[PDB]
This record gives sequence, structure tokens and C-alpha cells, in this order.
Amino acid sequence: VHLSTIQLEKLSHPPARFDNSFVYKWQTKAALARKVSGPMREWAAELKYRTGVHIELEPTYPERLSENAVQWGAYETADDVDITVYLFGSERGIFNCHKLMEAAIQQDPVYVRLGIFRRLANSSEVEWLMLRRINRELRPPDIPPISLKLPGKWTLLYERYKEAAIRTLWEETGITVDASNVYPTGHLYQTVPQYYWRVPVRYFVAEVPSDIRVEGPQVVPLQYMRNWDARLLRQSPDPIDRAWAQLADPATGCAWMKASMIDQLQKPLRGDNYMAIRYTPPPYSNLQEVVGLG
RNA sequence: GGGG
Repeated sequence: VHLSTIQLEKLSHPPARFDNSFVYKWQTKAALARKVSGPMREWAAELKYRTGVHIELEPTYPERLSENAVQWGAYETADDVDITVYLFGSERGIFNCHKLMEAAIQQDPVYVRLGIFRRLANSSEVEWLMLRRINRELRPPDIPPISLKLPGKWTLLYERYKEAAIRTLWEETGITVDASNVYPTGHLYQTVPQYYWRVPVRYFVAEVPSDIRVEGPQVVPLQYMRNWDARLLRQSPDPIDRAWAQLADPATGCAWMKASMIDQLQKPLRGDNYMAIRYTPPPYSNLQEVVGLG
């Protein structure tokens, strides 16, 4: 796959807070600094590949991040959070990186999810392809160790929503879907000031043939659950594990599950209507009836 | 900086 103005204030001398590179500073809000670092620090890593400059963020007034009620007091939303961006690199680096950021501020970095479903014989219900990605141990305090997810990752710099959903679908399942068969189904943005770095998420759906070859993760494959012990996990007290043993393929790390099961499994850590809120097809797709979410 |  094919992998208004920002006022930078040059620091004549670097503060010992970080100790012949140049150092530039940008004072802005989390509404904008969210996009220069991106969904998973990935847009920052890409600004690093393209220009070589390193980026670091820090709240300007972290003390306001501890108050509950509202220059002083609690922040109302995560977008009013004051953020200080520091750029480290050559002068041509900060220069080249400066416009890339000025094009990134106008984009909308998001996480993307492609709900892949298949029809069943003797059926009006459908099954969805499910993954279990094991999260890094350097993760915020509200993110569990293992995430039961549908295929999808995040957009790259300059990448549109649906192409990212198509790209990252193949990266985690080896399945190739055509753009004419992907339909947008919704978007969520639920963040709180303390999680000022959270980006929204765009949702899509598509139907694959019932006999489709599910190869599994094609990128970072050891970052997903596979080759588990069938009996060991069958006695786990977590209902998701007990569901993973019964349904998932240990060779690929993928499982086909009904929407009545997904919402039940996701109910503790998400709530009700998990599938219907995210993956309800639009009427023009002739898919609402076959999906069964209405 | 993981939309479970």
C-alpha cells in the first residue's frame, strides 16, 4: 500500500529540561497539537521520517488538569487544553517540518475501523471478523492489556478515511476489499480533558464472500493473539477468552462472531448497542436489511 | 497516547 499559520518561536538556547541541534517552540491548544502528533504518535513519527525533526508535547498548565470545576480552573473540553510543542532538528528540518504540520492542522487524523461481515446459510444473521490485539505496556491507565476489536487502525498523513480503512484492513487480515463495497457507518469522539490526545474514530462496513481467505495480520503479526492453548484459555474467568477458544482460529488470530455476542462481550467495557451505534449501514447501500441492525 |  502507498505508505491557519503556526507561529514557531525559536529558542536561542535550549532549556535544561531536555538536555548542536536547533530547538523551536509552538504554543497552541490540544485541538491542533492533537493532529501534529497524530492518532498513535504515528503522525509525529512520520514527520520524523520526512524531516528528521523530533517532536515533544507537554501541557502548558498541567495544574488545571487536576481541578474539577471551572487562566485558572478546570478545562471544559479537551480542545481548550493548552499544549506546548517543542521541535528538535536542523533549520532545514524545522523549516520543512513546519509546513507539513501546517497541512496536518487542516487534516483530520482518526482511528478507522472496517466492519467486515459475511452471510451465513440457513440464516438471516451475519458474522463479523474479530481480532484480539495485545497492547503495549506503555499505555494509559484506562486501556486494558488485550483489545477485542474489528479490523482497522488509523489514517496516515494526507490519507483519506476509506483508503485507510481499506489499507489497515489488509494489514490485519490479509483481506482485500474494493472501495465500491465500503460504506461509512458513523464516527465517535468521546474524550475528557485529561485525555487531550484522543482522536476521533470513523467506522465503515463491507461484506466479503463466505469462503474468503483470512490470512490474518500481515504487519506486526506477533502483536496479536495467536497460537494460544485451547484448554488453558477455556477455563479463564473472563467471558471473552472462553468465547475466543470456542470461535477463534489459533493459526490466524481471527474469529467470526454474531452481533448479539459482540455487544454482550463489549457490554462491560463499552455498554449497550455496541454494534448498532457504530456499524449500522446507510440505506443507499441495500445493506441494512442483511446486516440486521436497522 | 491502543475507540476495547
